[PDB]
Amino acid sequence: LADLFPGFGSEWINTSSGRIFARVGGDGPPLLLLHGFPQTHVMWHRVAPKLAERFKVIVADLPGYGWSDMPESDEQHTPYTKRAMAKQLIEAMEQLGHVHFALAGHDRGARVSYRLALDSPGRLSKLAVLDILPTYEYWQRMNRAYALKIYHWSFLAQPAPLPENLLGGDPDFYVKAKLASWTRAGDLSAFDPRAVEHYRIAFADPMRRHVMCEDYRAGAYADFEHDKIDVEAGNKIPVPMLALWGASGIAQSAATPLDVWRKWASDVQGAPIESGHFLPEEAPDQTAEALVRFFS
Amino acid sequence: DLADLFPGFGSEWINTSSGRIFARVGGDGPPLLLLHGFPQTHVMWHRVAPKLAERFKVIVADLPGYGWSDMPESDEQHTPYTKRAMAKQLIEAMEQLGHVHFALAGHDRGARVSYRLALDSPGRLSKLAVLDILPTYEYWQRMNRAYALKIYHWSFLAQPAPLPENLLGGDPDFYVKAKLASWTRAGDLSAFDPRAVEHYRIAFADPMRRHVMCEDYRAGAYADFEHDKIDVEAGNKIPVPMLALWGASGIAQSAATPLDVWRKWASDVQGAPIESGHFLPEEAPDQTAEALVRFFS
Repeated sequence: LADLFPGFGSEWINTSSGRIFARVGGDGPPLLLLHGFPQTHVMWHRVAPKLAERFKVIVADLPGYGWSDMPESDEQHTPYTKRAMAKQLIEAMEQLGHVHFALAGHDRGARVSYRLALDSPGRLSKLAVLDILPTYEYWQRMNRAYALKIYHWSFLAQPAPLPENLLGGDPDFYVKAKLASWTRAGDLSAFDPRAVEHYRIAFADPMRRHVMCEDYRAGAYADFEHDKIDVEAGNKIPVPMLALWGASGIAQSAATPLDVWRKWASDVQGAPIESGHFLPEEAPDQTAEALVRFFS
Repeated sequence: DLADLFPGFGSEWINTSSGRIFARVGGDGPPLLLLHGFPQTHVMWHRVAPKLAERFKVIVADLPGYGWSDMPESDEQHTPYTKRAMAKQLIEAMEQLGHVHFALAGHDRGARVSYRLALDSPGRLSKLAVLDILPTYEYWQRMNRAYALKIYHWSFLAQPAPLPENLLGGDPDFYVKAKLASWTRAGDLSAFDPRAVEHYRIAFADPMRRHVMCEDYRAGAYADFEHDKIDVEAGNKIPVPMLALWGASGIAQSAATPLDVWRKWASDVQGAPIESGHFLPEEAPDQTAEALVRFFS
């Protein structure tokens, strides 16, 4: 597997829920970058060097993903709920002396990020979320058109071992299909082949695949419930937030993203990027510039 | 080896312009066509067809593309596997037997053929029974988080090929057994005859058969939904006397009852819950058979 972060260090961070793997480079204010599905920390490899000129950049594998440890799940999918993931990454950052930090997340990692900002807003200086709406909003918009577009939200949340057994026959096909289907071009041309290999190797482990399903199970159940409480209680993210989304991404397929986030966040600014779902790889310079400007 | 679960029924290959329909045929009297759904074949009627065959000429058909029926070549609109096209093909098949006016009971996908047949060609039916469904339009119109999780396969199997085909290939025996078990009241395979399960497992083992099923669900997401919408909008109702049966823990039921739904779609509908999961003729064969004989007699 290639090293896609030349000059970045590597850290194995112990937490109460297992080790978090991260690449660390740069200097300045701490900035935690979180990937999503079906990727690993290396999806940031085109944006992180730009960010490292101005920030101390911590590029972490989510709990259970990549090279982070995989806590054993349970019937409520607890360690893979975004609430638990957020708490574990807070501990990880505390291990490095970062009790107040900026955070950008993509996809699942963006869900960890906004839940972190709802649960523990005093930990964040600023927050950026890339190509998502809150989990609640997706489920509340789950009509025929959206159920067909993000079918995997309900497929991967089926009880174990149904998705796991199906994914196990040809894992390579499914991870490449998901990467391709969500890009603007609809193929793998936007990705560094070395990055794809990272994603494919991670997906080839059945325990990693199970964790991803647990993530999606949490996404259908506990994550939705946590979000529901906040939206119905009128709880808003108080941290200044940036919402970036791909013109051809997932978030815009169910609503106008800024309008949605303004219901969730008191101080949110937003921009589309001509891109599919994978903004830091499909539009690295555009994304990096938006992030550098926002966090500066 | 596959068990004969209809002792005393003949086996017919019925030619149509779209391919052969396989059927078991037994009994004498007025014709009654029985249609199965997914992931099954005609053998799902094996516990109720003998009781029906006491009073009717019972034709137990594999749906086009399913079981031993031929598989017409699909197209980008999944036309042969739209319920409109399946209904037309089954009408042709019954015509080959001289049945232009018949009774019809369908379960699952076969019930969707059945009510589309009733909307498109109600003059062909004396009476109609649908088992544990609501119209396709109603499922998609109800689509929310709860329904999306419960009938996830409606959107999973409708994904563009080869995605569901490739995934189903990952463990087909598990998938078909998982669908059978998860939709019963018991939650396991104990309601089924093991010889019937073998029929279902073998049919599901064929990748071409699995592709057909995906074509059926693709139709269900697209053309079938559009055909239903036209009837909702036009206010077209089924005018054939109709029975809607559903499982206490089947599919069609939420806290709103399938009968209230079907009365929007049908002018003359009676209905009854059966203590059963989705697979009424196998989980609850005596109760299902009684309801059907009473209605059709």
